[PDB]
Amino acid sequence: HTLVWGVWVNGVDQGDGRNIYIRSPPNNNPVKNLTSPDMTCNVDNRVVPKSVPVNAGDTLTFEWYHNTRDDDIIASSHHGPIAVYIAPAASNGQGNVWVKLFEDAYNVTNSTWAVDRLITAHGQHSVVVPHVAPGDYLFRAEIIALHEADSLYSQNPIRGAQFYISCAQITINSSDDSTPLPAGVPFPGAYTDSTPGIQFNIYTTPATSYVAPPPSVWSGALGGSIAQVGDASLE
Ligand SMILES: *[C@@H]1O[C@H](CO)[C@@H](O)[C@H](O)[C@H]1NC(C)=O
Ligand SMILES: [Cu+2]
Repeated sequence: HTLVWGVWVNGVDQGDGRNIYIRSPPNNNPVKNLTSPDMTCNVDNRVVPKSVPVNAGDTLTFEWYHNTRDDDIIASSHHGPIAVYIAPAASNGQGNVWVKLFEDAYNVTNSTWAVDRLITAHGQHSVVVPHVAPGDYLFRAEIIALHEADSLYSQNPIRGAQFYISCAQITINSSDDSTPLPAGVPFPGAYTDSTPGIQFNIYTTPATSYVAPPPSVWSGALGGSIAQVGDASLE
């Protein structure tokens, strides 16, 4: 159970984004049905009034929370990976449009899942904005919680992988378009019952065997991190 509060651009808080530049759902419940249109941008996908301006090369930070800003972020049990995708905003998320910018599943050194590190980061994880064409984009941040993923939702709807999905409206102003955006994958559609990483037993299988769901990260992606960039208690 987790939601996005807002974003930071180069370490500067853009302010409460809920239903303003985040297409916020009503609550922090997971999406579980892989074929549902809710997989795109969660249960209340509509255009909201603002878009955050950024330039290529900026650091765009998502900030998640559980019930209130800068709380426990998400239950420790919800181990799983984090990914960020981008699509042109005009698609409204439909079609083969989502390109993956970031993936973090299990870091073998630190012996932590992406979610565990997100808690330590006070809910913050970032991507560097890529050199795509100026215009309006959706950034889709996705957490997969695996603690009931030994079952498939389609077989047993009280269990299954849990998807926490948030779409932010981002306007890219200045970019040299050195890496124009390719075609991507559809949501719903990219993940099926047989996709690696959707069904997994975290209690018996060692995390070093986990493979996160495709697609792989685009070669035009400029990186990112799970790491606190600003202190919500101050700004
Ligand atoms: C999943 O969503 C699809 C598409 O809306 C729907 O047809 C199907 O009934 C849902 N599955 C379950 C198990 O509720
Ligand atoms: Cu939860």
